[PDB]
Amino acid sequence: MVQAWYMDESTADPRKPHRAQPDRPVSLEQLRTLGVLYWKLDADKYENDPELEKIRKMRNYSWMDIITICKDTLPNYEEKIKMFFEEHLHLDEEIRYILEGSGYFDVRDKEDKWIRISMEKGDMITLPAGIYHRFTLDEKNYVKAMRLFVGEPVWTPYNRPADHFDARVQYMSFLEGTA
Ligand SMILES: CCCC(=O)C(=O)O
Ligand code: NI
Repeated sequence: MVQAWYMDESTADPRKPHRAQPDRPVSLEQLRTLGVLYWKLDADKYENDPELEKIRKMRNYSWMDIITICKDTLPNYEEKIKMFFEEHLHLDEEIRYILEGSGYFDVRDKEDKWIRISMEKGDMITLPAGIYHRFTLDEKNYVKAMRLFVGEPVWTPYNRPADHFDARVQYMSFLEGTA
C-alpha cells in the first residue's frame, strides 16, 4: 500500500524520508480531501495496459510522454532537480505514473503542513491544479515516470507565492467542501 506521512522539522537532506516522530501516517482517504487521487497499476505493462487506458479515458488524459530522471542521462539535470523541489503550483493537474524507481511528492495539507507521499513503481498520482507541491528523488536517486496531461501539456511551475491565480482560488474553494 502507498505510504504517506507528515514530515519532521529538519530542513536538511531533502532526499531522506523525514518521517515525523512519532509516526503520523496519512491515508489515501485524507489525500482525497486534498483532491489528490491515486491508482495502482502493473507498471511492467505500461506500453499496453487496458487498466491504464481505463484511467486515461475516464480522466481525459489524452497526452503522455516518458521521462527519466538520473544524473547521467537527463539534460540540465541539476537545474531541473532544483526546480522540481521548489514549492510551486500549476494551472493544470500534475499526473505522474511511476514506471521504475521511486520518489517523493510533497503536498500542503489544509493547515499548510507538509505531507510527504512516497511514490514507487506501479504508483500513479494526480495532484490537482492549484495545490502547492514539490518533488524530489529519494535516496536511491532514480526515477522513470510517465507524464500525462489533459490535452497538450504546459509544464510551467509558479513558485509560491502564486495565490492570485484562478486555479488557486478554485482549489481553495474545493477545499472548503471536503472533510
Ligand atoms: C516524475 C516527477 C517529476 C516531474 O515531472 C515534476 O515534478 O514536474
Ligand atoms: Ni509540479
